[PDB]
Amino acid sequence: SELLVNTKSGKVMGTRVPVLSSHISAFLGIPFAEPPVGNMRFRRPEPKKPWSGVWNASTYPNNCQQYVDEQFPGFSGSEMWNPNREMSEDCLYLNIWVPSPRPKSTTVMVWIYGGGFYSGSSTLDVYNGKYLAYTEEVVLVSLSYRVGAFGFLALHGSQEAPGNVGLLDQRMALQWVHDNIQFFGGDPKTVTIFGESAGGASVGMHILSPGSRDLFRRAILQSGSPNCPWASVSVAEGRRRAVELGRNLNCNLNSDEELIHCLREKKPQELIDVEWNVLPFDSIFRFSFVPVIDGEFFPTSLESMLNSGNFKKTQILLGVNKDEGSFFLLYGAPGFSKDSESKISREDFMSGVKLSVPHANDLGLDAVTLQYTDWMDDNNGIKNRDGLDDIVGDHNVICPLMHFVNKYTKFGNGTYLYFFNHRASNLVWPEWMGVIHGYEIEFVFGLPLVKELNYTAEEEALSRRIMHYWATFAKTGNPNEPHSQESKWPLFTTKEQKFIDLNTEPMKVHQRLRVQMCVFWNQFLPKLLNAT
Amino acid sequence: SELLVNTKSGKVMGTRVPVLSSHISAFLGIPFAEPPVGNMRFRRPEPKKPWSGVWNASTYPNNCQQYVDEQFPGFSGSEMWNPNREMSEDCLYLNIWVPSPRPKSTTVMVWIYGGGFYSGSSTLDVYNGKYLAYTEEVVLVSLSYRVGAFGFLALHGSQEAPGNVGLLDQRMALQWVHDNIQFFGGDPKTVTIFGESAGGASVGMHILSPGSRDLFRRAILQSGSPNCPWASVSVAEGRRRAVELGRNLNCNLNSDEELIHCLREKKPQELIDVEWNVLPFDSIFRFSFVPVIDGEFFPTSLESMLNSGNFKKTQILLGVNKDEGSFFLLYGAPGFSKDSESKISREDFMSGVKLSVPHANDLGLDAVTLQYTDWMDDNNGIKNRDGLDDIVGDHNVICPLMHFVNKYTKFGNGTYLYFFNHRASNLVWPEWMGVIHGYEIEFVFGLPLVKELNYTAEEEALSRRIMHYWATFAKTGNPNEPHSQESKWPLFTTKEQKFIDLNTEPMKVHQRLRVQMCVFWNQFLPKLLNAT
Ligand SMILES: *[C@@H]1O[C@H](CO)[C@@H](O)[C@H](O)[C@H]1NC(C)=O
Ligand SMILES: *[C@@H]1O[C@H](CO)[C@@H](O)[C@H](O)[C@H]1NC(C)=O
Ligand SMILES: *[C@@H]1O[C@H](CO)[C@@H](O)[C@H](O)[C@H]1NC(C)=O
Ligand SMILES: *[C@@H]1O[C@H](CO)[C@@H](O)[C@H](O)[C@H]1NC(C)=O
Ligand SMILES: CC(=O)SCC[N+](C)(C)C
Ligand SMILES: CC(=O)SCC[N+](C)(C)C
Ligand SMILES: [Cl-]
Ligand SMILES: [Cl-]
Ligand SMILES: [Cl-]
Ligand SMILES: [Cl-]
Ligand SMILES: [Cl-]
Ligand SMILES: [Cl-]
Ligand SMILES: [Cl-]
Ligand SMILES: [Cl-]
Ligand SMILES: [Cl-]
Ligand SMILES: [Cl-]
Ligand SMILES: [Cl-]
Ligand SMILES: [Cl-]
Ligand SMILES: [Cl-]
Ligand SMILES: [Cl-]
Repeated sequence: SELLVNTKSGKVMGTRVPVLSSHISAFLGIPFAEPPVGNMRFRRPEPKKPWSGVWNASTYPNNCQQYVDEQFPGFSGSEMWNPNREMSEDCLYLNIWVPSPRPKSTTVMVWIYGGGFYSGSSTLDVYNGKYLAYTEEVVLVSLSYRVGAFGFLALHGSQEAPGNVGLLDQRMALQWVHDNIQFFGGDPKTVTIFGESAGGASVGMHILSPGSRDLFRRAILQSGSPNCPWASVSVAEGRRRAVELGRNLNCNLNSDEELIHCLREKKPQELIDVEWNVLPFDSIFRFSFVPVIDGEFFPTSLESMLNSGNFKKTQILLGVNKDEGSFFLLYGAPGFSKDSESKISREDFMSGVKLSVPHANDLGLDAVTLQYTDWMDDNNGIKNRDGLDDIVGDHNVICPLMHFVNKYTKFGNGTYLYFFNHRASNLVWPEWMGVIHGYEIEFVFGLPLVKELNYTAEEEALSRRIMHYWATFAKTGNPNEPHSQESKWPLFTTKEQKFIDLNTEPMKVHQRLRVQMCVFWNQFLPKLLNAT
Repeated sequence: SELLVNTKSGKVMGTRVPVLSSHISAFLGIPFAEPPVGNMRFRRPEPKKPWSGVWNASTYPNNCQQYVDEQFPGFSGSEMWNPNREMSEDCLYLNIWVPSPRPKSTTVMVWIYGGGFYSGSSTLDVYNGKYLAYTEEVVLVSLSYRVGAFGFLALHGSQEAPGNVGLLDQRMALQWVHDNIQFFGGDPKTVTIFGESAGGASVGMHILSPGSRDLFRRAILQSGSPNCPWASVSVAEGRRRAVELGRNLNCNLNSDEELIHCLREKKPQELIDVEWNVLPFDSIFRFSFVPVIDGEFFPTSLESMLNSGNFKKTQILLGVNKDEGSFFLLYGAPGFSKDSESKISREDFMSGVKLSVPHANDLGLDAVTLQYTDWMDDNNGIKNRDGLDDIVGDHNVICPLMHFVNKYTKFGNGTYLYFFNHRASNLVWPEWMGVIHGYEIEFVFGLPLVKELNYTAEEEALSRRIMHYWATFAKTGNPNEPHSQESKWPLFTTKEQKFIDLNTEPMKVHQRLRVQMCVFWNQFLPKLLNAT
């Protein structure tokens, strides 16, 4: 049976799924680790004990315990990202979409979901890999990993809650793929990992961590980089937040042992109810439990690893969206609302700047303000709004990514950079938000090819062009079709620094993405803050 | 006799001079102070003892002892500013151009020459007031004052060389005008003082100093402000330079008395030969002997006087030229030459920045560089050149002036601001230098009306329009002709901050002159340098 596969962990039975007037195989909910429940909470993941009989992989698995966005009840724009299955700590499973007939040794792509390390699900409609697997004929895998305190609580020095376990969950799934994907017709030697925001930062982290490098061939990072200011904390900061979390749950704080024991006796939702209370500052685009620079998963500081070339050298494809910051301003910055144009007063602009650069002294805040203020029209509510939007995106996603791309390219084997600036015609979010964080994903997964979703024909063409870039890159390490007719996406070099726009218009090439602002964030501001 | 005038100092005999197919009276070289020679060198000026008989005021007087520009021997562009008479310490005289027939009580305008306080002459061809006196029918006076060590050596606490004497020379001439101008048909109650660069800074200094306020009605400042970074030094810095000057002349430095005695025994040229050796830093647009904030001529700091409104409240008309810095970059910045386009390398740009902001630490220099660098095209030699040009002009003239105008306007009785950006068609200096420092003067004095000078007809029209703005302002405190047909030069207000362009095109109104860059120089950079 085409739907029956025998793996080293045991046999699994898939299900036939329809896709674009055709069909393919799907193996949903395959376990790759033992349930991290009970006393295994906060601990590293243990490999799934092989099973007897046949595992039913016909339906999606539970989602990991996580905070749920209720900011706009019933609104599809926000709820499309929420868990669409039952939540449980028993959530370590993976999904596989296999072309029909089953391949013998084709390209593999593993998706790592984003969500600021505090949320995320592999089962979202926007992550359904059947379209991509079918259209580009690749084996598409989507993994899962613990988020929130469950996956990143960090009490360095301890073995019950070392930190980064959520990252180890990812690695274990990659290990499972490396060991069993052949049985599904996948080529374990041509695996490409890709993800967005926290997932993109994750991809970069596996590129850096020695213990992950051998498990994949190349990588794609979307709107996320390992060096982002929100993607990691020091061991001391991680410890402070863990203790503070315990303080919120009236725990005994005399020892790690006692703290960990107390937290383990709490129900999942109890940890989630107070998770946001441990942030050090009033801020936006900052999440409580994220990876920790432990000296283990990460040997040394991210920057020193990047400077010395201490990382996997291969090919990478990465990029950003035009308005990465709008979402986080809506949810927390004063003056922004979902149903208004959100024109920002000068006062609110100032408040926003402070929320955006929490680690800044007055001089730093002044530098940022001056850098993003048009002094010939400083009371222009639209410029203030758009200016704040740029500040958040530049600081949190674009400039950190540009720093990563420039450092990696010095030792890498090929870089491809993109700038996604197409706002979908069927977007339910307001116009002022522009090309939102995470809204290139629907194009990467081919949702536009689905007529009932109501995208324009041009948007379907873009989706197909993007899916082919991604799949072709995953297969050859070059997004371009050898001996092709269409325009060529040029390599990004240290000298030329070329990139392309990804939109419904004919491809255009540019150079030095957001260079003026990124010199500010990556060189000047840091010097200023350090000197003061 | 129309050429014979009897003043409180004695009788003077003028000369009839031709001007634009007509004639007027001229009284050249009238003394207003005793010769500051011998033991009077460095001392405050003493009023000229009245004389018996008739003083021959038919020819120009000697020029004060000063450094002479020999950077381009035979070049008119530079030599037109050099002394055109014999130099002597006996140089305290004034010149008067009186309409014919002699008026009874008309508007008076007193010109104060510029030249960085280290040079200048009232007898330059470009300062001939016959055209302005004739065309606008005003009594035009041009004074003189000691420059260099002779007029500004400052050993605060001493009475032999207190400092600011060159400014006192100016005041004495203003006093003389206040007492005797009536005899020449001038109205001592409607005197307007005006000057360019150091002369413009001087005008502002008389507006501030209590001892000068009662001697004039209103003021005009061209490309200069009292608060310019080069226009003054502290008493301690003034003292350091005086001592260092003495050290250069192998003087006894045991006491002010001995230092002053030694300097007085030196020949004029001996002081001038080493004058530039006392500057504290390698720099451009910085002059050795300038006014000193002594607590006497200036009661308190310039900034505190401006904030509290401790200054003469009247009407003022002021402005700047488009490329104030080009001249000083040519003479000292590496990479600039008179006969080349002076395209600047990135290295030379960096060196220039350092020469331009001598009081800056590395962080400050980085701030300036970032502020004026186009990172999408940082090796563009023309942008680098023009960028440096802006840095020098913004820092040394424009932003300081904008700071002054905004502070004065809060307490003043009417402000008129202009931006002069017309490059003369017969300019002998290279094109890259643009609208040079001091090149609006020829238009203020009506040289374009002289056919043999070869200006375009449009340039003659501009000159006449500027001369009428200046003269009309001097007369009424408003440059605009009451019930006029031409466009109106609007008042500059704290809120609107309107100004006009002065060029051969039809008047245009703008707002917030160089606001973006001046917020940098006037608010941000100072904070940065103070915090670091
Ligand atoms: C699980 O597998 C069975 C076949 O053994 C199938 O009938 C069922 O639909 C699958 N999922 C469930 C329990 O609904
Ligand atoms: C990638 O590496 C191969 C050798 O392994 C080399 O020949 C090729 O030029 C490299 N390409 C890039 C873009 O560095
Ligand atoms: C000085 O005045 C006399 C008349 O007494 C005149 O002849 C002469 O030209 C004037 N200047 C000189 C000395 O040339
Ligand atoms: C100038 O002062 C007079 C009173 O002395 C006042 O009436 C007039 O409005 C003032 N004008 C300006 C521009 O301040
Ligand atoms: C980007 C986000 O979803 S903000 C997190 C929710 N919070 C504001 C209630 C803490
Ligand atoms: C602006 C200037 O004339 S520079 C002064 C002359 N120096 C360079 C020889 C000291
Ligand atoms: Cl077998
Ligand atoms: Cl086996
Ligand atoms: Cl479908
Ligand atoms: Cl708090
Ligand atoms: Cl960069
Ligand atoms: Cl949507
Ligand atoms: Cl909408
Ligand atoms: Cl008489
Ligand atoms: Cl008398
Ligand atoms: Cl003439
Ligand atoms: Cl030196
Ligand atoms: Cl200003
Ligand atoms: Cl000239
Ligand atoms: Cl020329």
